Amino acid sequence: GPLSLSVDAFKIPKWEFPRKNLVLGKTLGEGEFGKVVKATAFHLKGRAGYTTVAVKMLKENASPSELRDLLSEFNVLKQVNHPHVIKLYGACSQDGPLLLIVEYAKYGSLRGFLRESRKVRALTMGDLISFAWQISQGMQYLAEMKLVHRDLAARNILVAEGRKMKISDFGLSRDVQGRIPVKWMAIESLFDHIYTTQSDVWSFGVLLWEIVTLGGNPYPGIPPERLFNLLKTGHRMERPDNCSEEMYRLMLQCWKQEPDKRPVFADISKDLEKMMVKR
Amino acid sequence: DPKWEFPRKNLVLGKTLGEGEFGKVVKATAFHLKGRAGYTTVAVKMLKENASPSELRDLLSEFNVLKQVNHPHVIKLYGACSQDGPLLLIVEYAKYGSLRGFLRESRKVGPGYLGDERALTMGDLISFAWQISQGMQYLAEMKLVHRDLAARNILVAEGRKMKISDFGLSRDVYEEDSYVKRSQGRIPVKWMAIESLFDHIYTTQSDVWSFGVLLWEIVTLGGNPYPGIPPERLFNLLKTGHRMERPDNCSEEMYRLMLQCWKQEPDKRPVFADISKDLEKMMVKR
Ligand SMILES: COc1ccc(CN2[C@@H]3C[C@H]2CN(c2ccc(-c4cc(OCC(C)(C)O)cn5ncc(C#N)c45)cn2)C3)cn1
Ligand SMILES: COc1ccc(CN2[C@@H]3C[C@H]2CN(c2ccc(-c4cc(OCC(C)(C)O)cn5ncc(C#N)c45)cn2)C3)cn1
Repeated sequence: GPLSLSVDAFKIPKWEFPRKNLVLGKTLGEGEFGKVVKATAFHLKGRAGYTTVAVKMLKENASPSELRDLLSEFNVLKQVNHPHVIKLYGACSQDGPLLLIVEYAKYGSLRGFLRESRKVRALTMGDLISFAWQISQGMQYLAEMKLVHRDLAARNILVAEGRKMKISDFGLSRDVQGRIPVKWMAIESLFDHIYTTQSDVWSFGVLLWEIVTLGGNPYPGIPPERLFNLLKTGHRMERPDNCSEEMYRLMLQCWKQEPDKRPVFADISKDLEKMMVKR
Repeated sequence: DPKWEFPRKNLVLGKTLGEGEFGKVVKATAFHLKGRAGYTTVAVKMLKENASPSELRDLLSEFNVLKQVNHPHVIKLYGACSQDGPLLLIVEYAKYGSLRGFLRESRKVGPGYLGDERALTMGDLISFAWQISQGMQYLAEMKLVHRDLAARNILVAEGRKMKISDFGLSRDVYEEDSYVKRSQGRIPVKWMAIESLFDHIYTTQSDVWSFGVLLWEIVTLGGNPYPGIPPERLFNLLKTGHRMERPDNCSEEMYRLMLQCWKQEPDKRPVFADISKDLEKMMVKR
């Protein structure tokens, strides 16, 4: 099928890394399907000595969809290059299991970074606006490349050195049933199965809510089965504590029913630029 | 449904029996359940807060299948709470847990594999296989492919009664006697049949392949199939004609049943009625 062709094509030069040069270390995170380990890579892309990386792999009970996701993530990350998108270095496909070598982000996920942090780790409202803007800049680039991310959330933003935001998890991203958690999906994605750049805008609004709440769980105490009816009727998440009126108006605009009425990623970046400079 | 809807006030949730990224099972108790007096100990299948549509569809699909099916070797649905709250499915509590966990316990726990309830013989392992094949024969007659047939999804109830469970991925096959999926499957690669992997075809004969893998797990005492081989390499191995080697606690007759289950051409595989007949003959000769 489609996957057996891809697996054969992937197993078989720019992106192929020698397996002898890679030394895997501790586990950075894990599920039943797959895991990420910290590693070191000798002579990676013409670098001197050892380069610290993260290595994405599958576990022994991996399904076809999980194997397709990893190859899909490889295929997208070849085509993209931006300071706020995760850098693919390459992949081991000739020696053992299929590994993807990506950049190491020292502070981990944005969800974990914010949950570790406290009220205004010292983070200010300017720092939270800065994190939002960096993700909006990365999403502006991806939208220009005709690439819907689909799973845009705080767990999938990585926090690199100098607190530089990195969009990651391109397994479910597509060019232009679903496996995105219901609380981050747009209304047209839920009802009509439509995924556009404007459905990423809705998901960015949820990511903005996570950033302002310091890694809070969206729609708290509401199961995802009930969310079909609530979003249909016009209910949204209320304004959280330590959130401005301008910031909440950006969230409510992201969560409009009609996708045309939502702001584009160029508009979001401009709003956050205006928020920063006025402070 | 009047038959299957249960009052939420009568259900009292307890400790977590198992969990994944998508969903969870908790031990619970149900007051006045299906005309019983007082509290009946049960298991409650539910979703986690980060659940997708496919995971929500799978739970409803499992619920819809368990309404229609009734067998001594299939997990009993008692009911569901589905109105004004999270979707809960009330199933029977199986005291010994999954068959994978039970058999892996019988390595460390005594008296263990010999050759009362923890003391396992080769006859008892043949008995577990037969009960699952009897249940799969019934599901095959109902035009129902299980798809995720594995030792983790067989539950071990009181009196060591085998119960097939995890019907999230199971699909109907009345018309054409096959389920075809355009996109990629969510069944682990090491339990999938060759035509399921390459061609996306799921029939009763693809469950037979998966039963052959379950037979390998049972005889190895909860072993991991294709040990030290990643699932990416399994495309090439199964295509060339490689299969799992004969494990140490396995007869020649029992291994011939596994090799027949793993034939390339699905028509050449045995049906679940034939598998039950082989296990009946193995039992009586021992
Ligand atoms: C399809 O293949 C897959 C799919 C999912 C997975 C792993 N999954 C579970 C949920 C998803 C994503 N997972 C991780 C694990 C580690 C990290 C991670 C964590 C991390 O942590 C730094 C620390 C330890 C907090 O200081 C640094 N870096 N650098 C790059 C990555 C990547 N990728 C990381 C991010 N996500 C955990 C693996 N392969
Ligand atoms: C679609 O929604 C879903 C899908 C899957 C899941 C749960 N998944 C993860 C993998 C799959 C199956 N899971 C479990 C968890 C607990 C048990 C279980 C475990 C169990 O163990 C008793 C013990 C701990 C050995 O004493 C007893 N019972 N009784 C009924 C069930 C059920 N169901 C159990 C079986 N499968 C864990 C939840 N929602």
